[PDB]
Amino acid sequence: SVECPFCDEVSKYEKLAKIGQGTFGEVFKARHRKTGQKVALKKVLMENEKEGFPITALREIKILQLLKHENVVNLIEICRTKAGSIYLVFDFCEHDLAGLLSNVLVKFTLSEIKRVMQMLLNGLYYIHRNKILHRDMKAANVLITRDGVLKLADFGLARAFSLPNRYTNRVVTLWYRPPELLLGERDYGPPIDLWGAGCIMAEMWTRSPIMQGNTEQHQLALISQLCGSITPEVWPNVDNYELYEKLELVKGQKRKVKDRLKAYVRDPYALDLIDKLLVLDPAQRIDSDDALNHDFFWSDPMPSDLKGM
Amino acid sequence: NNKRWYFTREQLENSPSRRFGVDPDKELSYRQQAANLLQDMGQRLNVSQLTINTAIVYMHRFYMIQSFTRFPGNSVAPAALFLAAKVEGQPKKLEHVIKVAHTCLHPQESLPDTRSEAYLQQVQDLVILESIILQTLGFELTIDHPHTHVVKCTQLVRASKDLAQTSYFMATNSLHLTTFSLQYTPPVVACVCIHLACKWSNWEIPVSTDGKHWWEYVDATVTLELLDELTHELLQILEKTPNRLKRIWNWR
Ligand SMILES: C/N=c1\[nH]c(C)c(-c2nc(Nc3ccc(C)c(S(=O)(=O)N4CCOCC4)c3)ncc2C#N)s1
Repeated sequence: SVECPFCDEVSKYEKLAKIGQGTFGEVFKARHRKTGQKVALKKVLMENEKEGFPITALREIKILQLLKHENVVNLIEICRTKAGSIYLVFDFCEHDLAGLLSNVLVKFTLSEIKRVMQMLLNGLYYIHRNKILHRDMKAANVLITRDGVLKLADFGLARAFSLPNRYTNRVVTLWYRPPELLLGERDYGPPIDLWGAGCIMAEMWTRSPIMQGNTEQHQLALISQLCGSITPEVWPNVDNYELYEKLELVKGQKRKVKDRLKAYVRDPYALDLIDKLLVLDPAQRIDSDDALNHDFFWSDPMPSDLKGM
Repeated sequence: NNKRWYFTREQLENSPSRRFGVDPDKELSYRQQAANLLQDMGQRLNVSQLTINTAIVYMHRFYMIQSFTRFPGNSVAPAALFLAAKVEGQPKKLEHVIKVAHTCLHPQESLPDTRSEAYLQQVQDLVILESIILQTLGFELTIDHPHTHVVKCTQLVRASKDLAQTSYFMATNSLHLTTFSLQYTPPVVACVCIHLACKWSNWEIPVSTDGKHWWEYVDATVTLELLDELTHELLQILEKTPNRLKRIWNWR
């Protein structure tokens, strides 16, 4: 038997419930056997791994180890099994935004919605400042603790960035995917996460993902029916993407972002911020710093703490 | 902790390997050998010196917890290198690492039928070892790269290309040849290498107009007393290593 000071067996935790049941697999709620501290366990899945320990898991681990912030989920430790398996252990979070949002009983005030967006944008500012792209922004990856602290979660698709970049294009859930990626961009940055923040913000009122495409073309169509259509006038140099014409985008469409959401949102500032997040040209899209500074977070009712969930 | 992978001299004497009857002298050898093997494999696998350095640190640390009597360097090195290449974003295929390791360790011998049971076993062995390395390091694989610190120091002292090239040489050699990485932070090691490279090239760093020495602009802790003790230790082991010094020797 081999010595192992720095990697505890996961049996120190007691499995309570297979919370995830996800195609992503598998997240368990668990309880520290001595202190009762609740945690989330994720097994590293080694089903098709012919190259030893998954390079993908190394990357995620590297990133969770680097990111330490109130609004980012906290990796406590990595656990083994004693066979053989490996588990990422996280501080447990009671809620997730996708769940809260689809729950008809649950209700947000304008003040709390402000707070949620504030924490989310603050998390983004932090991860980007640390040269990380999240690449999987969606309501289901945004958690909230029993005490109303929002945490960005799921860094399994995240990746460091720098400084012509050749990053993987097929990132981000279809419904949350920004125009750039759909038009074949590989030299993208933080603005992709912000587009996602936009879709989520809008979702805080519509209670449902605003643009539910079925294929990339359907998605790109939906985006055009909301943000106007992708034009070198609107988006300088958009033409130089190969798929720009080679993908028959629409032509009459005009910006309806504020009109179509006008109903749900009401508050002028909220609508203005969402409009500045769902901007077509990634380079004209508002960043987390400016977003945090937007009058939405600095007018009444000022942002408030989270309650009744 | 932060101090988790830093050891006092007393702690290095009481290593897992000493506990199994291995002389301090023998152990330093076992390390130097592993680092040679890493350097050799890494060069043939065409990986960066940064990746090799990472693998050497992994090795150094692995052996503060495990003993050379139970895990031989020739088994660990290839696993460490495999892992470091994945972590540093230069992944090399498991089959390829195995093949290169095989030629290094057994230059005359013949590669086994990749269909064989003997070969399937060694694939499986390397994967097992990578996993034991991962757990031994408690999954902490982000290494502070010391070359970065050296470049910075040689800028502060307006070193010639030559001085800097020699400082980098001192740096790479310290990892292969000493346990400095287990005892001193990367920035302090960098100062030591620059100190010695100056001494060797007979360059003198001007005392600031403030009467303040350069290394002070690099690490608060660092003192001339410490630097002389360390550069001396490093020089003596360089002197022991055949042909190493020849590479930086002014032959003209
Ligand atoms: C990428 N998926 C995750 N991995 C981990 C460790 C998650 C997590 N979850 C909680 N609590 C919590 C509570 C309720 C739910 C529903 C969920 S859920 O992620 O499984 N969910 C969302 C997606 O659709 C199905 C339900 C999680 N706490 C901490 C972490 C972490 N890290 S999520």
